[PDB]
Amino acid sequence: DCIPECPYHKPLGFESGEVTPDQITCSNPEQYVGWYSSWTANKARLNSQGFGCAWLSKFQDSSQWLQIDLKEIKVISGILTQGRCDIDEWMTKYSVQYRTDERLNWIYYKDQTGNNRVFYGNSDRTSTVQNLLRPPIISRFIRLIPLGWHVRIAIRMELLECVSKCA
Amino acid sequence: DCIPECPYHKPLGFESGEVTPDQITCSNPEQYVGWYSSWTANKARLNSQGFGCAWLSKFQDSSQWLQIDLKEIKVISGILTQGRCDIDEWMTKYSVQYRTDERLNWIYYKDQTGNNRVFYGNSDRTSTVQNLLRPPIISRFIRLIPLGWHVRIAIRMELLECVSKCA
Amino acid sequence: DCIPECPYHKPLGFESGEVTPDQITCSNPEQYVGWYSSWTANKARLNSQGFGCAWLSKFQDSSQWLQIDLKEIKVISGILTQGRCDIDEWMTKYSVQYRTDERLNWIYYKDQTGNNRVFYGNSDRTSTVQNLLRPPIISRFIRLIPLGWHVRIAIRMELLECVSKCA
Amino acid sequence: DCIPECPYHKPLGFESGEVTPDQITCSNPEQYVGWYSSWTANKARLNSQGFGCAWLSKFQDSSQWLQIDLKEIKVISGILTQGRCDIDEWMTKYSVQYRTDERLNWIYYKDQTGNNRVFYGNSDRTSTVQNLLRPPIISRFIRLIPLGWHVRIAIRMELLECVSKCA
Amino acid sequence: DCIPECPYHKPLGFESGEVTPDQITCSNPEQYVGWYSSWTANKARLNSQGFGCAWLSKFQDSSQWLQIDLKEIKVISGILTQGRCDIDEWMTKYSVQYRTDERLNWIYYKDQTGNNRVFYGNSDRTSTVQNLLRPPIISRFIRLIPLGWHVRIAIRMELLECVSKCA
Amino acid sequence: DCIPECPYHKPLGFESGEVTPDQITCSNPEQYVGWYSSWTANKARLNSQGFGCAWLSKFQDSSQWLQIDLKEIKVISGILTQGRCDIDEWMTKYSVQYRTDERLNWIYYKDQTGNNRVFYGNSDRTSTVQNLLRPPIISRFIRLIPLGWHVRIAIRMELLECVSKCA
Amino acid sequence: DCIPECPYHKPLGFESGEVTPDQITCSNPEQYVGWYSSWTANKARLNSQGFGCAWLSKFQDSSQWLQIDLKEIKVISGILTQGRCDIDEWMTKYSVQYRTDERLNWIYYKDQTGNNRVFYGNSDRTSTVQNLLRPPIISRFIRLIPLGWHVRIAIRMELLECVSKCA
Amino acid sequence: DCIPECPYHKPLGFESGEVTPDQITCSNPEQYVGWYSSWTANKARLNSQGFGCAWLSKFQDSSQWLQIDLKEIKVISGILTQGRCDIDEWMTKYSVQYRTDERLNWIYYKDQTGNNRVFYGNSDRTSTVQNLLRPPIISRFIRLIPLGWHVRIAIRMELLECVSKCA
Repeated sequence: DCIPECPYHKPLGFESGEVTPDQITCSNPEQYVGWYSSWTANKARLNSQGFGCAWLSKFQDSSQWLQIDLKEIKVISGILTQGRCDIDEWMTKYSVQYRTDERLNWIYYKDQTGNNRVFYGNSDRTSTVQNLLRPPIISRFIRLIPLGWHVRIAIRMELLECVSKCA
Repeated sequence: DCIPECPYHKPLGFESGEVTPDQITCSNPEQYVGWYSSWTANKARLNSQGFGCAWLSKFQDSSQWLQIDLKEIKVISGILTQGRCDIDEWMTKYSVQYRTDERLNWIYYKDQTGNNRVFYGNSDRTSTVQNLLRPPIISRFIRLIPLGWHVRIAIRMELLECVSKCA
Repeated sequence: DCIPECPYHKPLGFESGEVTPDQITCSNPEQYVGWYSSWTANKARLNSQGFGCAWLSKFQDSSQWLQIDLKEIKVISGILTQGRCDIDEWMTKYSVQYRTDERLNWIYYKDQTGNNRVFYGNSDRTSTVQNLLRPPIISRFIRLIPLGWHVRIAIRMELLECVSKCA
Repeated sequence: DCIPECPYHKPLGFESGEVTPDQITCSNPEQYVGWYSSWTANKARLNSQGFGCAWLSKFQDSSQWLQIDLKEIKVISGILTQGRCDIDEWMTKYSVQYRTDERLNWIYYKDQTGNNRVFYGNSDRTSTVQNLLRPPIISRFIRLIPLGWHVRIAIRMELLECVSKCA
Repeated sequence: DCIPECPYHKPLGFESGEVTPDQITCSNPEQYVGWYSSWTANKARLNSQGFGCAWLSKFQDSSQWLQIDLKEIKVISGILTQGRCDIDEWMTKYSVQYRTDERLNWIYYKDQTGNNRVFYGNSDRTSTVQNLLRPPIISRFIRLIPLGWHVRIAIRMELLECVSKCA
Repeated sequence: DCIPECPYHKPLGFESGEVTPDQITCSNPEQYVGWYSSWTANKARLNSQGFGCAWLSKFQDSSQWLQIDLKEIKVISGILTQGRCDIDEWMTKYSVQYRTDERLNWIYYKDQTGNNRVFYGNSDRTSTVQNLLRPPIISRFIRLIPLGWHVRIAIRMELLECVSKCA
Repeated sequence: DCIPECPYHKPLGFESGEVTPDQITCSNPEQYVGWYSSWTANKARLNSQGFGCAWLSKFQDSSQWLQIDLKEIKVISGILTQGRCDIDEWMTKYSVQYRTDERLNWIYYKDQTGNNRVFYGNSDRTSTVQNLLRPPIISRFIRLIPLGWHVRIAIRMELLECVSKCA
Repeated sequence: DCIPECPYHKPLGFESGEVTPDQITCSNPEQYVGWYSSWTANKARLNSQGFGCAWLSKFQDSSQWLQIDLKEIKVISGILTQGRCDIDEWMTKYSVQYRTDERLNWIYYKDQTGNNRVFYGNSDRTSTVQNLLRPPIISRFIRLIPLGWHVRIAIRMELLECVSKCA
């Protein structure tokens, strides 16, 4: 008929681990300037912990990000972000970018007249902030840029989609 | 069409004893550290009594739990917990975990922004607390962890589902 | 479609005498400890009188009851109780139990969080108390236990069901 | 679909005389103890007069009645009662009984919790009291017992049913 | 579907003269005791005048009437009455009787509990009083009895029915 | 389905001149007593002017009229009347009569209890008064009688009908 | 189904120039008494300017007009009028006439009881006045007569229709 | 069925770069009077920057514009305008023109009685102003004329359409 709201969100699976580690791409491909390559992508997942929480970033001047390569255009309804657990990290902002097809260039998340919006980070560590995105995000390659940093950035995340599903 | 609310709950059968004793799995597989192996799983069922109420746990530091192995992904609408009858036990909290397929790892019950919730235990023994779970729980293997303890934990339980059924 | 409320109740037939006397089972199978075997089951029926009202019970410490063996799982919408006519008997309480299939064990009537309810008896003799049961009772073998006693228990009863029927 | 209310009542025909005289049965089969056998059944019909109104009853201690033998289970929606015209007769009460099939025994009219009701008679003679019966009466053999008497009982009556009919 | 209200009334035709004169039957078959046989039935029709208005009646002690023989069971929705034009005649009352089939006996118009009603006549001559009858009158032979008289009775009339008709 | 109200009126055509002059019949067939035979029927049409407005009438004591012979039973929803233009003429009243089939006799316009109504004429000349007739007039031969006169009567008119039409 | 309101208006095309110049007919066929034949019909179109705005009229005593010959009966929903641009011209009134078929005679725009209406002209030059016509105008040949003049009349116009169209 | 509002807007793609550079036509075909031919059309796109923002215009007296040649009649629901980034530029107004078919002449955007509207420019540079156009613009060749200038005009833009799309 037409997309609804929704009524319920479908987590993709970062806690369940439906997503493969190969689809969590970290900025700094050298991984020695904006990462230590430890903590791994598997730690950078919602409620994943016990040996490191999040991904790390050695240098970061809001030109570091975390990408989710879905390799299929999917409809994303929200972005869950959770703090680390090593030491405290204060609220940041997010720039939501997405690209479909893995072609052309990237475009920005829009929300009303003004046509953009940044979402709040994690105020105090080891807690999840639920940033639901009202319009449906048609994305194949997602880029979540954390803007601002308390020392460095280190988030854990899971995406919410929507499957009707109905029973 | 789509899952409703519901309008009526369907007990699985712990009082009726539809569930086999083989599907009530207790933590501590040694059963001599977090159990005495007496009281049995049949006693640990809603309104089952006359020779022991609940399951016992010798040691427990909120790392003991009771699991319901359904061996079929079912839709759970509530968790009934009832106190023991030997001696008093005060309110505890619950962590609701579930896993489908008997694969991957376990995930947590979510309820709104903040994405978690713990449910209240039994305030005074030999009484049932009705903890209905608003969203439908898609689970094959259920883990109910009791958090906190008045000496030890010992609950009796039955699950509520939903069958339409209609007449 | 789905069960309604109802809009009208269908008496099974205890006054009409649709029920056979063979389906009214009295506690105390010895019938010389919790009965005199006079008054008979036919007297223990709604508005049946003229030679004894109700069934009698010599001893009773709330472990005497009256069962209706339907021998078919039926949907019961209410329990009518009427006092005796020999001498006065004051209000009692009822425990409503039912079992389907004539298998497993018995289960209790539930009504909201707390999951049980007892119904009021007959305040003053020779008068009918209409205890309607809001959810539909799926029962094959009904056990109505009278709790409390003014000397002894002695009730007359008829069940209400629901047939749509429509014209 | 289902019985309605109604919207209009259908008189059976006592004024029209659709009913045969053979279907108006009077109590006292001797007809010399609770009747004089004059006034006849044809006089005991709504608005029938000119040579005697109603049926008479010599003795009556509320164990005299008038029955309508329909010889077909019909749906009765009301009972019209009209006073006599010989001499005044004051309000009485009615007990409404009915039996279907011409088998088993008789059952009582029910109206709410308490499960019975008596209807008002004719306050002052030669006037009709419209006692509509809210639930549909499934009856084959109707017994209207007049309770109380100003000297004796003597009513004229017609039944109301319901045919949709629609045009 | 079912008879409506209506929304519009259909005059039978007394003004149009659809009705034959042979269907307007006057009381007093001698026509020399309760009529002069002049004024004729054609004058006794709504808005018929110029040589006598109405039908006359020499003697009348409310046992004179005017009948409409439809010779087909029709659904009558109202009775129009109009005064004469010779000399004044004051308000009377009407008893509405009808009979179907031209068999059995006659029955009375009913309106609510009390089961009867009389309608108002013409207050001052040469004016029409619209007496609509709320329930549909199933009649083949209509008898309109005028009760009371200012010297004598003399009305002009037309019946209203209902044809949907719809366009 | 059924006639509506309407929502829009359809002029027959007196201004357009759809009506033939042969269908506008004037009273006084001698045309030398209640007419001068000049002004012609073509002048007696809504907004027809330039050489005489309306039809004239030499003598008239409210027994002169203008008829529209439709020669087909049509549904008339209103009567437009417009004043003349030679000299002033004050408000009159109208009696609306109609006859179908060109058989039987004529009948009167009815509007509520009282069953008649007269419509207002033209207060001041050369202006149109819109007299809409709420119920649908089933007419083949229309007679509009002007009652009262300021010297004489002289109206111009057009009829309104209703065609759904819908687009 | 039936004509709507509308929801959107469809300009015919005078600005777009869908209308051919051959369909804009000016009064004064001599074109030397009520026109100079310069300004041309192409200038007399909504927002047409740059070398003369409107059509001119040398003499005009409200017996000059502009006609739109559609040569197809179309449904007109509004009349747009725009002022000239040479020198100021003050508000005028309009008489809206139309004729279908190019047969019979012309008829007037009606709006409620009183059956006519004139529309406002352009208060100050070079500005458009939107005169929407509530009922649908069934016209083949449109005549817009400007009544009153500030020196002379000179309007620019475009018609609004309605096409559903829907997407 | 019919065009909706919408519920969501579909950007054509100037940020995504769906539009080819060949469809962004700039006024001044000499490109040395009202342009420097640097900044290019690719810079004159919503959120395109890093080496020049917008298109430039050397001379401009509100007779310079930017056109979008769609080469297909499309339904445009809004015009996004964004400021430059070199130096500040203050709010301007817009004239929205469009032409379909690439034939006839151009027509103006209308909004209510008065039939035109200009939209607000960018108050302060490097910010987007969302000018949604309430009626659907049927256009093949779009001309956005900026009226007024703070030194010169230089806007970046993207169009919004509407695809239902529905999921």
